[PDB]
Amino acid sequence: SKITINIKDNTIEYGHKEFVLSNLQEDIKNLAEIVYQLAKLIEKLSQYEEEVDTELYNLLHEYAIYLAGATSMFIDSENK
Amino acid sequence: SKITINIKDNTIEYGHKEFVLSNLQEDIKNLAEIVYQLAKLIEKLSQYEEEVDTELYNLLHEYAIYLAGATSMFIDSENK
Amino acid sequence: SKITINIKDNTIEYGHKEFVLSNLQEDIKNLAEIVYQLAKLIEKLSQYEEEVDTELYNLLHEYAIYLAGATSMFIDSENK
Amino acid sequence: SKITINIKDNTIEYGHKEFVLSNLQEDIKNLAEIVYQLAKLIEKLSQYEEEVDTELYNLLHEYAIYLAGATSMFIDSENK
Amino acid sequence: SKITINIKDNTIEYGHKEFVLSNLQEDIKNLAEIVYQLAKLIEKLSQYEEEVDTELYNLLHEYAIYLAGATSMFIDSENK
Amino acid sequence: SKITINIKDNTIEYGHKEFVLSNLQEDIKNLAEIVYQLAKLIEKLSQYEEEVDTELYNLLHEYAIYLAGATSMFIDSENK
Amino acid sequence: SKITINIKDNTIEYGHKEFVLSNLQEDIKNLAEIVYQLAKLIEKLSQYEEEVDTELYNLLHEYAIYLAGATSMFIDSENK
Amino acid sequence: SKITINIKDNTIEYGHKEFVLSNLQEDIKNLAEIVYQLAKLIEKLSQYEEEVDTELYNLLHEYAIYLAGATSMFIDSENK
Repeated sequence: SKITINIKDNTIEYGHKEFVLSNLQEDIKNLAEIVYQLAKLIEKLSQYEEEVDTELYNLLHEYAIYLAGATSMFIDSENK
Repeated sequence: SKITINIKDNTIEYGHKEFVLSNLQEDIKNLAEIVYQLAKLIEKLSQYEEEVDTELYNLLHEYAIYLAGATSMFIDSENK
Repeated sequence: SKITINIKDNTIEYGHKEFVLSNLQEDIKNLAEIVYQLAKLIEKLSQYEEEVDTELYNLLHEYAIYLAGATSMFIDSENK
Repeated sequence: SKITINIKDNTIEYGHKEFVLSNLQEDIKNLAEIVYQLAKLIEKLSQYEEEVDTELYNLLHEYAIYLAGATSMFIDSENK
Repeated sequence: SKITINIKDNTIEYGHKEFVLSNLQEDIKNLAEIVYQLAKLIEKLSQYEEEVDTELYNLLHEYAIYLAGATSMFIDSENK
Repeated sequence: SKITINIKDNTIEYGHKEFVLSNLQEDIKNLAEIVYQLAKLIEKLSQYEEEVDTELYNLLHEYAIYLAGATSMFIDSENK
Repeated sequence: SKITINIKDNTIEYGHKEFVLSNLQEDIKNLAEIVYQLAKLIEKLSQYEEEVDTELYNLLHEYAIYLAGATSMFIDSENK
Repeated sequence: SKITINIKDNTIEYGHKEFVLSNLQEDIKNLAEIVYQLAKLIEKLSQYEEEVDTELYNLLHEYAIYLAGATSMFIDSENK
């Protein structure tokens, strides 16, 4: 199986959405915080919800993709 | 530009490495923690290092990719 | 306007759902943490999303309702 | 039993008191933290006190009620 | 003005109450935690309550007295 | 046994030292933080030090006394 | 100026004292926390004390030396 | 075995690098936090990696050396 992340200039294209990066180092920081917050919320909710939101795991995947793309863009920038 | 993450059974293939998943929900939790820890270390080091390690951003990218793959695998599993 | 929370024994009834409490002291701490985490996640997502998913606002309110019901049970029990 | 929370504009009316919200995003975080802290304080005092002061249980419930009302205002506002 | 803390064996006598110490080093730890929790709650509540509970400041004083007595008892024990 | 804390105007006199209060509410906050920090340091050091510093327990006692005095002064002030 | 740290097997020798490590991964975390806590305590005491006790500065340096020695042992071991 | 740390004024000389301190109180706190974060990151990566990158162990030791030097400067200064 494949997962494909498309990158055009400063924009990530994935899952019928565009995600624009404006300040890469700060964006990377914020994206890492968001994925952590999502994972930790999922963990806490798992005590009560017999099935934790597909919504939260959808967001976690989406933001993980953005983090993966943003970090790639940064490394590309540094190598140039 | 494209980023491609290859998945075969429980293994993510990327950047000449294999990353094997063993318990998706636990691995997702651990991976989220790792990317957060990397990002926060990068932030703290930026106060003293004029160039923060390429090593740290390389690791952050790698683990972001694994998180993006693991979360995709989980969603696929739940839909099946 | 008016919000009504129904309590049958150790169960809260609200918004098409039923929520059972089993350890009030622990449940109150856990529910407060969940509400805090949801609120903070919405805040962080709002940096990037014009519209944060309605499901997150719904969860936030739901868990705050359970918390209000739990604290009611806690004081009634203490006075007994 | 039934708990009733009255909301007039940005004010919550409950238990002989009125509570005015002014920044929902911030107030929700702050109120959740207060509820958590009250619950934890009661827990810790219970190590030494046969009876923890009723005022603490009352405050706990009061602030949880304000939080439930605040989150209601938050979602209504978001849907608007 | 004077504040007088009476100590008899393992018991603190103050404010018409007796407070018994059973495990001094652990009690000191727990008492320090309680005074901190009280102070921090008072601080958080001060954002909303134009006058924060006399109750909370009463408890803070009481537990500060117990901490002061417990620490004295420990130092006395060590010197013997 | 007795412990006596002497208070003259804004000054606590104890153990051949004077401790001057400047802003009661702020000083109470700071003093609570200090006793907490001392207690938690003592706890962490206990893993490596067979006898944790008498110095640290001396400081903890001293600052507990100042907290007990400051809180008393605040209550007296509020009653006047 | 020169600082010398002597290491005999798993023991650090410095400033009239010997310090024995037993679990480098845990000891490094614990020592870093102790150093941070000492530094923060000195900071807080310096609000009220013209001179903070020399013992606290000594403990701070001592534990930082043990941490430097422990991290040396950690990398030597890893390379082996 | 012997570790040697050279200090010229406010500069630490070690392992082909120079490190300049500017605010000892803040630098000590920040360096302790960096050391703790590196140690915890190594711990977490060791869940998944047979060999954690040597660079992380090197950074950990480096920052611990700077922290040991910084604390030496702090007490020398205090005694002066």
